Order: sequence, then structure tokens, then C-alpha cells
Amino acid sequence: IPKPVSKRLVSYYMCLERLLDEGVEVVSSEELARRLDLKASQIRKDLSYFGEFGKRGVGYNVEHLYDAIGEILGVKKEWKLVVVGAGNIGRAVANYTVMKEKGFRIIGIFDSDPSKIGKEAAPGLTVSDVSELEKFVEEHGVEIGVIAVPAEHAQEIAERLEKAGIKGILNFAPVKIKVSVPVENIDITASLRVLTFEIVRRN
Amino acid sequence: IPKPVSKRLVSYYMCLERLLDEGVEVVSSEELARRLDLKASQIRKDLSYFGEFGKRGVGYNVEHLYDAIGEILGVKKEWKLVVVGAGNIGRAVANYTVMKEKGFRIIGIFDSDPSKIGKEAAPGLTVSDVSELEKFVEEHGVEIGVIAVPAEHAQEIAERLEKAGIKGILNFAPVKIKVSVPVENIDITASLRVLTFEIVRRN
DNA sequence: ATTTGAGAAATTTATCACAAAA
DNA sequence: TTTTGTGATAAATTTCTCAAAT
Ligand SMILES: NC(=O)c1ccc[n+]([C@@H]2O[C@H](COP(=O)([O-])OP(=O)(O)OC[C@H]3O[C@@H](n4cnc5c(N)ncnc54)[C@H](O)[C@@H]3O)[C@@H](O)[C@H]2O)c1
Ligand SMILES: NC(=O)c1ccc[n+]([C@@H]2O[C@H](COP(=O)([O-])OP(=O)(O)OC[C@H]3O[C@@H](n4cnc5c(N)ncnc54)[C@H](O)[C@@H]3O)[C@@H](O)[C@H]2O)c1
Repeated sequence: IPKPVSKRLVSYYMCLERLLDEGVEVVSSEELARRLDLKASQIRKDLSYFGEFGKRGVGYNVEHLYDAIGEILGVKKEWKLVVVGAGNIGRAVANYTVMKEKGFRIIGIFDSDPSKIGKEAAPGLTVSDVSELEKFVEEHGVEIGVIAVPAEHAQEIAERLEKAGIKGILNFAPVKIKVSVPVENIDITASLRVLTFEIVRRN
Repeated sequence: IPKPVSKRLVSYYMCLERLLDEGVEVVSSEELARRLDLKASQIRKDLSYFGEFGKRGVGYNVEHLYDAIGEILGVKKEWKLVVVGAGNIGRAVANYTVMKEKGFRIIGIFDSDPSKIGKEAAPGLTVSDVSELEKFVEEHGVEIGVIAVPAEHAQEIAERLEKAGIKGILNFAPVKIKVSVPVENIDITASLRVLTFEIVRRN
């Protein structure tokens, strides 16, 4: 499966949830492409990699395709997350997941600063000492670790998660993590610098 | 300019700053590829698009190439940013830029909630009423707007920024913004769902 | 002795076109 | 009356060679 497909699959997934909220039961690839700003052929091709969910001369059943993509994306289950780093980013993600997301459940947040190791970072979430990270991940079968520590300590924390059996890592620190589990990176500063690149190109 | 180049250029830029902090004056493309986990040929190709910064049989002057990429990225200037939305994401980005970044200066943050209007979101940064957004952007020549409002209000905020002369937008809301200025998106939930995709694929 | 950079090839991704179903 | 889905084309991206500098 081509690399850019997974990203577009997530976009189709959110769009289908919107159509369900609107009451739409059937949608064509051209109607989907019209509101995502993509070519209908690309949408049909990407879905081709995983199966035949369409009805020739009719379209796609919104609920069936939504459920199908959800199964492919692994979203049909609840994912247990831990946040390492109770700073700006760590608390922002903790307060959001507990509130807005129902498929991702943050059950722990960790820090190394004695001032924060006792404070509450989100509703029903008390900051734990990072010394307990491995024990917590193994005991509660945590599956996703979000790294929100400075770059100088991201790799070390990444290896502890992988050692404790983490299945994947969401990395916010501006460094390339080296581990055997999947890693998605969110580099805010890199995005700004990609933005300035495009800005000066237009000028 | 191929699409993936700008992203890798930002990666070379951070790596070169690290080499400067280490005292390295000259570096080969193979040494750069060694610390970025890329092929040396790719690094040389990407640099080819913008000029000839290397010394045949020698390598690249670290400081000269750093300055060259910095000029291409548009980082040799100070960029004025405003944050719309003083929530979790908005406050996290405000406190970081004011503290950690020297090339991006957040000079304003805006919200529509009377409870937060007037409050301080970061050192020396007081939340302003979003009704003043356009006026602020025009007067102070703000160049980059960071959108940290719920998805239902992202497009409307994007159009006000573009109307006030904003040059680019960093978008955190899970929706595709439609404007004539460049837009870089950071979709945290989409990243998690791309991560779950990779997790269930491997296993 | 090395190491960059300019074609050329190889690889990957997007787009098209149309028969096949409903 | 139409729209999905498969092959094939087309386009974009990555990788490879190696002459030319040093
Ligand atoms: N906040 C932003 O907008 C932003 C922007 C760009 C990049 N980043 C990057 O995201 C990451 C976190 O950003 P932030 O704003 O939250 O910084 P922050 O200083 O507010 O929070 C970092 C937290 O990590 C803790 N920490 C440090 N070492 C630790 C360790 N071994 N174990 C456990 N905890 C540890 C610290 O106690 C601190 O609380 C950083 O790598 C940063 O470079 C953030
Ligand atoms: N916090 C996360 O980790 C996370 C994760 C996924 C997605 N997001 C998305 O990022 C965006 C912001 O996230 P958040 O956690 O900070 O939400 P938040 O509730 O913590 O803060 C959002 C702020 O936007 C303000 N607002 C609403 N409408 C406004 C308007 N017209 N003008 C000005 N201000 C307005 C609100 O007063 C609020 O303070 C959202 O779109 C969210 O879906 C965030």
C-alpha cells in the first residue's frame, strides 16, 4: 500500500462521520471528492487497495464504508495511551483526549519534576513519577505512548516505552526517534519552517 | 521543487545547527546522511535544486550551508505570529514560542470567551478579544496566524486572517481550510489514527 | 584520494479510461 | 440511468553513475 494512502484514509474516515451526522446513507466518490478537494479516481483507487465496498452505478453505503475504514484503521477498539511529559504539550493532549476523544483513553501521565509529580494534569489524571513508567505500561497493557519531553530525553524515553511493550509512539520532540515500533512525529517548529518556505516562495 | 524537499530541507537545517554547536566546520553528505538516516544521494539531489553549495572532493562548509538553507527557508528574519484560540493548544504554543523560539515572536493571542479575555496566556501576553483580530493583524503587520479554535470556526477565522493580510496559517483544527495563502496543517487525531493503522498492519 | 553534482535510470504515486455490473 | 473498479498510461519521486573537480 502506497505511503500517502493511510493519511487520506483518515480523511475519508472523518468525512464519513460527518455525512452520518447529516443523515446521508449513500455517497458517490464524486460527492466525497467534492468536499475533500480530491479527485474521485484517487478516492476509488485508495479504497481499491483494501476491498470492493462500492455498488456499481450506485455508490458507497456511508455506514458500511465508515465501519470498513474504521476496521482498517484499527479504530474499532479503545486504545490505552500514556503521556510522558506534563508540560505545555503533554497537558494539552491529556485534557483533550479525556474530553473530546472516546477511542483513545489516556490512563496515565508522567513527569520527572518533583513540583508536578503530585499535581493533577487533567480530570481524574494525577501526574505520576516517570520512574514508574515501565511498570505502569506493563501492568495496564498501555499501547500508545505520547512523548512530550525535550529533545535531549526523547530517545531515552522512547526506548523505555518499547522495552515495556509499547506498540506505537506519538512523538512531539524535534528529533528522529530510533525504535522498532511505529512512530508518528508531530514537529511544530518544522511545520512553521515549512510554512515560511512556502511564504517566501510566493513573494 | 518536489513536495517532499521542503520537509527534508528543514531536517538538514536543524542537523546543521547541531553540527555548529559541536564545532564541526566541514561535513560530507555521507556524514549528514549518517545522522539523519537518509541516503547521501538524496541529500545532494535536494540541495541541487537551489544551488551548488559543496566543495568537490571536500564536502560542505557547515556554516555556509546553514546560512544558505536558512535563506531558502526564510528563517533569516523575525516572523510575527498571532494565536487564535487560548485553549490547550493555543496556550501551549504561546508559552513555547515566547520561551524557546527566537525567530518566531508571538505578539498577540485572541479568544471569544469573556472568561478568558483579559487573562494572561503567556509571559507578557494578555488574551485579546477575537473581535480585534483583523485590526491587530493590519496594524502590527502580523504575518503568520495559528488557528487553535474548534473545527466549526476554523474556516471563518482563516478568512478573517486572509482578509487582514496574513501571509500564512498554521492550522490545528481537524478541517481542511480553504484560503489563497499557504497553509500547513497539524492534525493530532489524524496522526494517532495513522499510528493505529501502522500498529494493526505490522501485527 | 575523495566527494560533489549533473544526467540517466529505476521506482513510486496519480490520473485516466472504460468495461462491468447494480 | 450511473458509478465502481481494474489495467494501463502518465507523472512525480527516489536512486544510481560517474565525470569533474579538488
Ligand atoms: N509547546 C510547543 O508549542 C512546542 C513547539 C515546538 C516543539 N515542541 C517540542 O515538544 C516537546 C514538549 O514541548 P513542551 O512545550 O510541552 O515543553 P515543556 O517544558 O512545557 O514540558 C516538557 C516536560 O517534560 C518533563 N521532562 C523532562 N525530562 C523528562 C524525563 N526524562 N522524563 C519525564 N519527563 C521529563 C519536564 O519536567 C517538562 O514538564 C519538546 O520537545 C518541544 O521541543 C513544543
Ligand atoms: N488539545 C489537543 O490535543 C487536540 C487534539 C486533537 C485536535 N485538536 C484540535 O485543535 C483545536 C484546539 O484544540 P484545544 O484543545 O486547544 O481546544 P480548547 O477548547 O482547549 O480551546 C479552544 C479555544 O478556542 C476558543 N474559540 C472558540 N471559537 C472561537 C472563535 N470564533 N474565535 C476565537 N476563539 C474561539 C474558545 O474560547 C477556546 O478557548 C481544535 O480544533 C481541536 O479539535 C486538539
